[PDB]
Amino acid sequence: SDVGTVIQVGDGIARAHGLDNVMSGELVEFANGVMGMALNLEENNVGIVILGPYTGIKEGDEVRRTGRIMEVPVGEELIGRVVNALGQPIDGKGPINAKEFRPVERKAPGVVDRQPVKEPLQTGIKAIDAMIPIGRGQRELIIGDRQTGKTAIAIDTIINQKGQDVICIYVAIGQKQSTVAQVVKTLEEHGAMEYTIVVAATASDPAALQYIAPYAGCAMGEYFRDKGKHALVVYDDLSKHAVAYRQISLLLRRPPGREAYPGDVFYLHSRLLERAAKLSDEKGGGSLTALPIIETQAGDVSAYIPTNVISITDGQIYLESDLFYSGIRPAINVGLSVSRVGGAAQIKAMKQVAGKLRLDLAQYRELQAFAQFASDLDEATRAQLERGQRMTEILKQPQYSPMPVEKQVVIIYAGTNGYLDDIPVEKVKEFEDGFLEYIESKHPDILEEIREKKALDDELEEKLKKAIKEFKATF
Amino acid sequence: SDVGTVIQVGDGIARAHGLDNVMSGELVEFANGVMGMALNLEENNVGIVILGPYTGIKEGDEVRRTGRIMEVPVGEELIGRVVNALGQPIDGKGPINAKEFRPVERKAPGVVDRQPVKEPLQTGIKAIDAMIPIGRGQRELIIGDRQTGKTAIAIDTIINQKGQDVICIYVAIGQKQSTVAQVVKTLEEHGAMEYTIVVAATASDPAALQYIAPYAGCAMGEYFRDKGKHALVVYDDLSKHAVAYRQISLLLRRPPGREAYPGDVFYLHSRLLERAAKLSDEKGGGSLTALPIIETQAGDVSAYIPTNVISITDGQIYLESDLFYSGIRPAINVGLSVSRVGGAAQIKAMKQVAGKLRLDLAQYRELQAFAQFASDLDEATRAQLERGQRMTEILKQPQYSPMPVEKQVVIIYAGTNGYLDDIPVEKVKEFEDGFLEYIESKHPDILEEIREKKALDDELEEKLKKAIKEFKA
Amino acid sequence: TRGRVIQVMGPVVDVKFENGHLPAIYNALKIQHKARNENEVDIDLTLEVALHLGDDTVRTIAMASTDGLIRGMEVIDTGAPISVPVGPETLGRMFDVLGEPIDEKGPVKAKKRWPIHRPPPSLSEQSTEDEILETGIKVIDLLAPIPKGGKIGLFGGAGVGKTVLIMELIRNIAYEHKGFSVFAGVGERSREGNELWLEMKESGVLDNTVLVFGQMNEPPGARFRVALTGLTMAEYFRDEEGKDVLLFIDNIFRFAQAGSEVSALLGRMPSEVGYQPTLATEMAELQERITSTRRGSITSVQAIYVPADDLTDPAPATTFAHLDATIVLSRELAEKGIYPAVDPLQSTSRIMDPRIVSEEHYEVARRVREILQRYKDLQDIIAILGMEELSEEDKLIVQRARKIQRFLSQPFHVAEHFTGRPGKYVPIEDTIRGFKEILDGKLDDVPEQAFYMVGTIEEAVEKAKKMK
Ligand SMILES: Nc1ncnc2c1ncn2[C@@H]1O[C@H](COP(=O)(O)OP(=O)(O)OP(=O)(O)O)[C@@H](O)[C@H]1O
Ligand SMILES: Nc1ncnc2c1ncn2[C@@H]1O[C@H](COP(=O)(O)OP(=O)(O)O)[C@@H](O)[C@H]1O
Ligand SMILES: [Mg+2]
Ligand SMILES: [Mg+2]
Repeated sequence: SDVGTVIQVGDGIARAHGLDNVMSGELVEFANGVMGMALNLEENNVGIVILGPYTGIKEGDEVRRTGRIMEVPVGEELIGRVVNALGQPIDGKGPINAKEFRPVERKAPGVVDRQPVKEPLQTGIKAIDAMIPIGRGQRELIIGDRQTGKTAIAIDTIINQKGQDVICIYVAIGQKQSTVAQVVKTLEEHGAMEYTIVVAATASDPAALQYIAPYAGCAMGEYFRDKGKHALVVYDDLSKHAVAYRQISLLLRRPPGREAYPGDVFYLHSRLLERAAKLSDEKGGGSLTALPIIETQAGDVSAYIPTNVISITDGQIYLESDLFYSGIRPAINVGLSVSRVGGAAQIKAMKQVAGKLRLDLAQYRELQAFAQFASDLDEATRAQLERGQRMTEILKQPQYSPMPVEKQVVIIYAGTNGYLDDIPVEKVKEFEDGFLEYIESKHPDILEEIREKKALDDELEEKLKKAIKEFKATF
Repeated sequence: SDVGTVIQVGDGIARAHGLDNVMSGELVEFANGVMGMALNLEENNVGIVILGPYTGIKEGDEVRRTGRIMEVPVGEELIGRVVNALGQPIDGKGPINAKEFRPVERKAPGVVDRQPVKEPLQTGIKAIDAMIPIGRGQRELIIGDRQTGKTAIAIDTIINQKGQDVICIYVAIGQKQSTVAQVVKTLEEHGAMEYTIVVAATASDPAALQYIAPYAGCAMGEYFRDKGKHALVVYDDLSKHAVAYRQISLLLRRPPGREAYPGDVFYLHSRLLERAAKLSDEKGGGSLTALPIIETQAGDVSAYIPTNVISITDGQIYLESDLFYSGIRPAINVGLSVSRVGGAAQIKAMKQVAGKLRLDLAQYRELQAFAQFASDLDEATRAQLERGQRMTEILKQPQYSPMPVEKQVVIIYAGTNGYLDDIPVEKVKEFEDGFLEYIESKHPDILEEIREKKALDDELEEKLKKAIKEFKA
Repeated sequence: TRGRVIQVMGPVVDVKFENGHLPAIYNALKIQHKARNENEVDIDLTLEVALHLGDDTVRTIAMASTDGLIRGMEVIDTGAPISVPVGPETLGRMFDVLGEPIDEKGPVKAKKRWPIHRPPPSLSEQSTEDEILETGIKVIDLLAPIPKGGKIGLFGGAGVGKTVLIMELIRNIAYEHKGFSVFAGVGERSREGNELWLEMKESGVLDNTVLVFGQMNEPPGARFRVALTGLTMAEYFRDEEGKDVLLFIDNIFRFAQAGSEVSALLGRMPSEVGYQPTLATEMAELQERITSTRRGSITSVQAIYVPADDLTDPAPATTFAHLDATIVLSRELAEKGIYPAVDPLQSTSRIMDPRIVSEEHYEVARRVREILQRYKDLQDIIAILGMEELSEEDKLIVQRARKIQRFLSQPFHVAEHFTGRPGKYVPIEDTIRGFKEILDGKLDDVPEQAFYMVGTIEEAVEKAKKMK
């Protein structure tokens, strides 16, 4: 009864006779030892998705029921290890003796099981932490053209979580084995592997594994949240996850819709991204943040899969391929990038200075595009055109260089209040390094007060302590 | 036997076994009392389209053939009332005591049964009656994007038929019950219900009723034509009628074509619109004119249903979303809109003045491509620009404000002969009303002569009588 | 009367019954099974009948996940459609698609249960009221006034501001009328839904409000029927209690997509862009019930997601026919920092007639739409030739259109986290007076930057003083 016989095999899909008592979504075992999911239950046959190399499967082979819904191992044992989408090890460091297993498909927490998000997840990047705040429980999308730094923002985030009790998961979907190895070595060089789990389904792995990968990584992150701990998850590219589902759906002969993707494609990503949440105090107060990544062809942010994920997340960080070749980093387009959780998750000292900056850096784009020349505009327009240039310089920041929140507050207070208006634009970057080293070397009382109080009480000391640096042979 | 039983039930479609002697298009009755049309005849089954609530029909239910074609009541008794696609009352004013019934599907009058259309159907709208004329047996299409003024032209046209022997039939297809009720109160407010019949298949009604609606409204218009009277029939949107047919055809499994529609869709609208005609004197001289409406998605006139109906009609009125927000309120594209019957439809007085307006506008359309610079354009080019701007202004008209044909003639005459040219562009609209009040209030003989003769030839007085107004106002 | 599961294909399940004991269309069926051994899983599931197929078989749509189902499982017929509680006991409660409570508050114990499928009001029960609902939002109150008892639709792509605009309307209208309120949240975010519930529970407004949710993560059966559960609860207050109510729906596009996902599995032929052949009929079954009658009134604010920013898509396209007011949100305005980002040239309402609004209101709105269209017709000429080549009239028209497009911007109370400003409410008199004063050129000597993010005209003038 719990045994069937294969009737047809193809490019990762099979059909079998028998398996009468099989249940929708159950794991099934082939005589070769490979496994598959029972998706469709018909009058006389079962449709199976194979989770490995199918070239060893033939018609007439005996298939068997496992008696279990698709599940993955979870626990403390996965920290500092590399595994595939099925949770099996690929680092060569031996077996995993995990004590608990969890289904990869689960409903998200309800409206009452949640609570508002208020504790800031610092990224270390001045444009994100000021203009596009992130908090524990939020879902922020990283979007831009190929070769623009999307993986660098995710890896810089998984490293700034050094002196915090946050557990990081990185899910590689459709990536090259060489890029997976470069990410793992970068994490070991910075020590992030002491608190990280890596899940991989590379470009050469079957599309069925590239489909299960984000769900398996989510189940591992939920374990920490369900026990009151904090976790973070990265999805290296949801654009490749969608292509893998389009392949499986077209091979099952489901009718296509927009851009040949299946009608089910919204439910695919929305069922995964709504499991990221901050739970209520009765549930334990735990959290799970998400950082999905997407790739735009020629900057077409308006495409189906990109706008579809933007409609699910709590904010967007858009990266420009045009600004990147103009010597600008992180190259975030503030005129399009925004967050729905923003302002509330950020600390009070930062709310007091960053509040009006995004809308100012949006109208700045219009003015520089509209102003035909520099000699015909009036004094009222010249004054606001210059401010945006200086703020744009302050927002520039190199790779592998996290800046702490207390230092970000002092420099943004200087720019948003006009202290940089006499300094030339080419000297603004020298000012930022010289000013931060001056305050840390002889006024640690400003940075220490912001670190303990999280708010600006009296600015009088900072105005005078700042003016002293200006009088003392500034740039 | 003549008894069939149901073997499948879906969204308004059912399939049955038996019914061996049923004929194509026949009405069939379900055991629940509801009715349906036998559209597809197969080797072993009949595809039935339901004319009511389908949720009460189940597999194994008995279905019987009626031996009757779909027919609707007709006569004078439908005037000033509101009915559904089957002619049943929905205004709440009691039963209808119509003495005759007519099938909704009948053949159009032949080539030898017709005569050329020579008399006007006044719309009261200066852009249509001067530049896009309608005769009393012509089919004219109203086409443009959503919220551009499509129903307003049809309703203003129905309101202008008060002092004329024309029965008006307004057919609402796929409209909200709330917009139907809002239009009916507007027709009563202006008194148009003293000669108007309203037929309505609401958006909530099954696709089969939204399919039958234009044919029923056409059958009611034909009764007046067959008795020597005149009738006008409006179809609020043929686009929703095509969508309703696409739904039934796809659910019945007929093979799709262009833009997912069935290949049969040209025959759907051509079998409808060719029934509007002016009969010969041996047949009684009666007439039926049609005003179908179509909605375009984002200005795409090249789409399937739009190009299909553009090829069937005798002329088209094009409405632009661009002109509408720019302050040209009726929003008609006069350089693109056309009627073949133009000239023959108009009266001798209107035609004469329409001609000069046509040349002035054509020249202005040629010049406006490069009108971007005007301080550099030659003074001669400016004469062409200035005249064209002023003729455009005369065409602007508020909703529910039909101008009588003698007044449209009197004002177009003034603009075309240069008498409105000297007036400033912004002041032209004010000057128009003041001049018309002056001509009617003192020396009304000009307006009386144009109504009787319909040919002008008396302009010396119109010129001298006009100079007395322009002397100080 | 019982039956058995024959097939399972994602959200769709086929069931076979006994001789002549077949359930009617829209009828609810129940699956209650306890695991007999360790290889099975416990299941509690509700199915809705969609169509009759022959061979005593019926095809159905599942309301929750079909994982764990096995061919041959026993199914029971409830004898009626999905039935939900109705009455005053439902006020201040949160509900699931099946009308079961989400909150930890206990059983509802209402006196009657109504079926989710009911016929709409007939033509003789309709109303023709022409009353202006003041919102305090400077762009809607001028260019697209909201009719009492009518439907207002918010159209926009991803992240343009639909939820921020709905929540500002909820705050401003529900404050002074004190009538019964309903919010459906068909595609509403669980995080936003939680933020809404907490504010309403602390402000006391929850005691007059019904909530139904039906989250993004749910299967299509729930995303398809949830809009009808909230509407069936709002209908009771109109029909049996005679009250005036507000019905909010954050997403009706999700209701359309849930029908699209279902259609292929039911065995139907697809239409344009892969949609179901029944799209216009299904939207009319929902929208014709949302009307005011001689018994009471339902006013509704709805948000419509526009996929890939294309308004020609079958779902947004089908919806425009049903609305009395239509607001379209533009990315070009949002990317430029102008919020709420409503497009002045595509937004309209039924009420914008000289017979329903004052001569001064009609004339100001006319002059605003015209100056913005003239400015839109010149951005090519200003790109090809220098601005010093445009005539004095066009030069002034550009400066006035520039001031007007940003004077249409306003800081909302529900947006203090994003705007960094307190939040403002503007009365109709100050909106009309404000635009008239700019159109008439009294404010030509004031910088464009002074008109951005100010509620009223007197504020713009002191904002100019705050800058020498
Ligand atoms: N000549 C006019 N002058 C002023 N306003 C007008 C004029 N014609 C129409 N309008 C206004 O235009 C709006 C839309 O008119 P109407 O409903 O007839 O357009 P429509 O294209 O048929 O719209 P829909 O596609 O929704 O049916 C209404 O507010 C109407 O009052
Ligand atoms: N009125 C507004 N004022 C300021 N910011 C706004 C406003 N409307 C939209 N935004 C910004 O844009 C986003 C709007 O989110 P939301 O309303 O949910 O978008 P949508 O529902 O259209 O997808 C938020 O991140 C918010 O910061
Ligand atoms: Mg209309
Ligand atoms: Mg939103």
